[PDB]
Amino acid sequence: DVSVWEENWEDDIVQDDFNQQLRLEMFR
Amino acid sequence: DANSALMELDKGLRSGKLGEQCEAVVRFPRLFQKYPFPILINSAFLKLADVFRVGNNFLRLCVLKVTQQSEKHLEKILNVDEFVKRIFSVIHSNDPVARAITLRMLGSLASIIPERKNAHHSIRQSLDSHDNVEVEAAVFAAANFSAQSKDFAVGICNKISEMIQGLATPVDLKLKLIPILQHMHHDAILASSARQLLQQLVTSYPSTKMVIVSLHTFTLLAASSLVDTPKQIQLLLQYLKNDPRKAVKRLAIQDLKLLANKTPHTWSRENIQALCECALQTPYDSLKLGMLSVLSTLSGTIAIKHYFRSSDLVKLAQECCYHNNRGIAAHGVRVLTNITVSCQEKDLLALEQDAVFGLESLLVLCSQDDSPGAQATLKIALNCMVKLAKGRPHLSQSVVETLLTQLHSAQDAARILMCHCLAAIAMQLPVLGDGMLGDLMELYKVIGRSATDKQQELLVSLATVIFVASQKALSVESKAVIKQQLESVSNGWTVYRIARQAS
Amino acid sequence: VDDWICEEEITGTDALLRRMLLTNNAKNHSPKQLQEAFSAVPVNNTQVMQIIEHLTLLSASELIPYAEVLTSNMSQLLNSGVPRRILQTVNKLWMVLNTVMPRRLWVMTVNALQPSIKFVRQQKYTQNDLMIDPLIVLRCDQRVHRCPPLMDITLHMLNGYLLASKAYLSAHLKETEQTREELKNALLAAQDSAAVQILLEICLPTEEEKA
Amino acid sequence: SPSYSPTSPSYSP
Amino acid sequence: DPSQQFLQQSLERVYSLQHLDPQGAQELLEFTIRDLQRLGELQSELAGVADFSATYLRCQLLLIKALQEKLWNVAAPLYLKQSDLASAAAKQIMEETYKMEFMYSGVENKQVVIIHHMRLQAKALQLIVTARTTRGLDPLFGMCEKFLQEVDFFQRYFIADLPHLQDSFVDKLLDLMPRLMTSKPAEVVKILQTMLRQSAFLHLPLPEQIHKASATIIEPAGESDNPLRFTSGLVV
Amino acid sequence: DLAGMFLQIFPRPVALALQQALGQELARVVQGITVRVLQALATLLSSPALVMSMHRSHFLACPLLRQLCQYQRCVPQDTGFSSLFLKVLLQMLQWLDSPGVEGGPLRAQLRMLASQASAGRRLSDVRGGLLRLAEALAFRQDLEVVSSTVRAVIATLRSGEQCSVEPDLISKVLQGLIEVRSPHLEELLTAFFSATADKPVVVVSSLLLQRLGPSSGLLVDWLEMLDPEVVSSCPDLQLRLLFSRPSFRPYLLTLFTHQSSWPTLHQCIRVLLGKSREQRFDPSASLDFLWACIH
Repeated sequence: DVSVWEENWEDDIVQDDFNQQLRLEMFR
Repeated sequence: DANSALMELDKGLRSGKLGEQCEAVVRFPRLFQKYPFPILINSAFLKLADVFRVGNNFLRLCVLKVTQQSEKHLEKILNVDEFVKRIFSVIHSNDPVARAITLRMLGSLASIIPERKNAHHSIRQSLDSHDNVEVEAAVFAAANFSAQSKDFAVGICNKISEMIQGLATPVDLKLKLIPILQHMHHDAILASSARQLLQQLVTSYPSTKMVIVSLHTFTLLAASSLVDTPKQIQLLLQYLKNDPRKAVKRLAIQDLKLLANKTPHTWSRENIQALCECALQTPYDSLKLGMLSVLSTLSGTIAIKHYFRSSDLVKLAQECCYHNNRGIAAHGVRVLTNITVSCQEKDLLALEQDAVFGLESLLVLCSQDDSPGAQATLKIALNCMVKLAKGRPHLSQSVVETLLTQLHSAQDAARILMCHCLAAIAMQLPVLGDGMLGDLMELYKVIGRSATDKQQELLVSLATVIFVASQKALSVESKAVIKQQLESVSNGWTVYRIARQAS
Repeated sequence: VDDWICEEEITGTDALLRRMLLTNNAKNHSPKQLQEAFSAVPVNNTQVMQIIEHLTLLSASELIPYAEVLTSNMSQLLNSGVPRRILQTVNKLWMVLNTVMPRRLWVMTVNALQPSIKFVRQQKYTQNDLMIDPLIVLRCDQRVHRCPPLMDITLHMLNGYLLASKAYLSAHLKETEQTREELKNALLAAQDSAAVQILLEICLPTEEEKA
Repeated sequence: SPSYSPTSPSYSP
Repeated sequence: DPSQQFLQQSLERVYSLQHLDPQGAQELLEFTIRDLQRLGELQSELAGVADFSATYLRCQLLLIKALQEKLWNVAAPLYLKQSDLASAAAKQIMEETYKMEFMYSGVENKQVVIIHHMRLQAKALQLIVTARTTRGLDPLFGMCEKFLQEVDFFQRYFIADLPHLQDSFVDKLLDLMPRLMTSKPAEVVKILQTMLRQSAFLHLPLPEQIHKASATIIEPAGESDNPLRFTSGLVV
Repeated sequence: DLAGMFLQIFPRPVALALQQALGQELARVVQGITVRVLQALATLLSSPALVMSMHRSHFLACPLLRQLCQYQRCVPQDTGFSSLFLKVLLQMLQWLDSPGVEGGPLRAQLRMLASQASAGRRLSDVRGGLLRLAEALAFRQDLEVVSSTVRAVIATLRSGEQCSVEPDLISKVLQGLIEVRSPHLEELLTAFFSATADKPVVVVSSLLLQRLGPSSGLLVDWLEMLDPEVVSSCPDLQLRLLFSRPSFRPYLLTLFTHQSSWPTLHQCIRVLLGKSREQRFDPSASLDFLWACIH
């Protein structure tokens, strides 16, 4: 849908396996 | 395996107690997904049609559910004639529920066996039946076959016309009966006859439900049959201005929005002028919001170029840009932004600063309350900010200046969104680094004690726009940024994302 | 199958009308507003008609809060001079509610159609009382025998409880046994035939209809 | 069968 | 027939708005192409002329897409083929002009001169991009002289149709044909590319009656397996 | 100061600071110097110009008026402030009324705010507003005046009680409203059929029997809503509606066929077949109705 910054790296809320695993392993 | 599973399902089918039979039948589509083999699909559907023929109505209902779910595997049926022949036999049962399930079955099979004329005859005879369930099933099957067969559609349009014009047909049945006509897009004279019928419907049956259903299905029919699109647009505008009912006006707005979404290029200057007159005239802010959404959708496309200095559209968009309601203001200033970024006439030079100060007002309005609707309007306004700074680059200094002066007072979510907007603007032009960098930096100090939830994302976005602003080396500034991270973040994912943006 | 096949799509006209007619804060027609409209002593059939005609656009899930107000008040609909439009619309709403909360709806609709001989008229039938004896459904008010929408409601409940009794006696027989099969089959057959006979006697013209 | 009229078109397997 | 009226009004809609921004021009082009394909699907009588005009409109759309690519801003040494769309565009428009000329029946000389003009534009675009990709002077001189011979053969073939191609690309080529052979080939590439960018979009007069030729294989029919069994070497 | 800034900006950073200040204090209001700035501008404008000075800079002024209206909407309890803002809007309308200035966003915004403010207040009585509206519609002019008085009538009805009905008055008022094709017609019908009943179905039936192009659907919906058995109330009116010598006739006929009690249809067929002098009912409608009733 509508987006302010067309090229934004934080847009993707649910990420690929690498970034998901890195997120869970560092969000603590 | 395939055969083993099919044998197990047939064993469940023969079980003679209804529970296992229903279990097996509804187990069939999962088997189709497991093993899409056409010999298995054909044999399995043959067994399903055989249990459909002899078996109580609940089993037939389960089979209907299967056929509705397994519509794609119907294409892999070879013995179509035998399958349909044993499905069709139960249309002669005197039980109207069995006839209803059969009609729905034929409706589900309209894709694979259209132009099966006995099936057409069953739909036609069951249409004027007495049982209500049989008539509804006939209506559903007629919808499917009209979507598939041209011959059926032309044959059934006259029956539907005489059925609506018939007097023994109740109002609710008429209501279900009208939107068969959206499938008369096979032919030009067919579509024209259907259009004539729909005009007769709105004039002779002026109830809100029936005008809604009729003028909505007429819209869909004209959408498919492209020849009737302009007269459909003018009918919708005429009904929007004339018909006093809010439900009718709301439908006119929504389906004009549909038409403007699919064929904006067919919109004429007269249509846009009429819609602008309607928007200026109406006192209801919900209607004004709706047709202004339509106007913004049109202005996004080439229809504005076809529309063309000062005009009712421009007067509308200036008037509505400063509206009390936030949504009307957001749409009006989007219209202003689209007109500004489209043309380069000499009267537009006065219009651009009007648009800029409108965006300013939207930032002052929508940056405090933190409501989801406020987030929607703020996103609309900020996307407009990005658009007219990219499209009219001589106007970006003031855009960034108001963004800076507002970034101090906005809430955290508004700060995130404005930082994204500012980051886009800064990425698109580099001539404003050190100054605005210092202001965002003095903003960065007070981020350690904002909130607990949006603090991390705000830190990420603010560091991002800091990096975009910067084009050189910084040591004490990096010390301040690092000190802020160690003091307040202690998370790492924020630090990792900030480091990602730094890279 | 009738309670299931009504879920099937005819066109999606009702989806369109739910989309278009429900936005203008019409959800203010609360169930208690309907109850106030019903309980008013001048009746005001226009008000109740308006309320329920708005209610048809609601999906089956959000109609559940309105279930009690339009079942408990339905004995009032048996009174003369109630327009056919309200009876048909109440029939449609009941048929919609039958698709989501059927057991509760049937239990609380049987109680809503008692003849009102007593002060409460035994508003205490439950699922079990109707499952052991579905003929309570035909012990309802005299007046629904010539109220075709309410008659349709009663027939749906009667058919449902005939099947429910058929299952219930099998379950209880299995529980007690831990012959009786012949007795069960005879009981079910006699119960079904008694239901048919009572229905046939409803079809007869009473001496008032002779006039 | 109770579900079919006697004059209905017969089904030939 | 409102179908014919819709066809004519769609064509004059795209012709009258040739002055738009290339983004908006592309949007109008593909909107009209989708409309014309759907119109051909709807009515079988006008399927031929809908397909004809749709093919011509596709040619113009591909030319517009190629000319607005980011391949002219960078210099010759920085040219890349992986991101190239203009060579594919040139080949596609070339094939489409062939298809337009030969598949459809009922073609008069005006339709043929419009198609040949679009073919010439295609050849010019291919020459431009092949000049971009190469540095040796022998290929430039070779295909440039072949293209100028093609222009001469065109303008000789269509002397009677020249006073109707007003503001056209060939009209701009005829203003410089006697003098272009004097100039250096890089400047020839520059001038033809520039004047190709601002060249007009040519109206395509429709025939009274036209169909798209069609063939339907029925006897092989691609039914299923049980292949044709025959001995190796011998004939089936 | 305050007055200095308006005599400066209207004929830029000061405007941004002022607008941000108003936004922040409105945020303070919603969480739980606008009065001063409104008083300062009112004193400046009553004193001797500035309105035409800011007419060319409506982009700086119109958001400020929106901010003040948002303040008023947030808290209506502070009367005197709201009344002073209303007076300022009337003064702006009166001073700007020089026709040579042409149209503008500021003019239309002030008109919208004034219409909204007039809508907010209630009128004293239903009868006075009804008589005013009847006179205004009879004069065939002043559409904004007609809009204002229907807004006042709707306001008093939605905040009122059972007043006098005067049926012929209401019939003539609604005839004028459909003739001028008001936008508030549906709102008005909703307002004064929700209450103030003493024969609404007679009003609707009389209006329909009387041409009535776009609003016929609204009235048809209405008597379907309040007359369920269709011919229940004032049967002769509905009889000449359904069968006589119209456009929505088939819809009403369908309703009467599939919506009325059996005694109602029995009485109707006895009427259709018991007229020994009339030839008044249409043959086509009556015969189609009989066929529909049989089937």
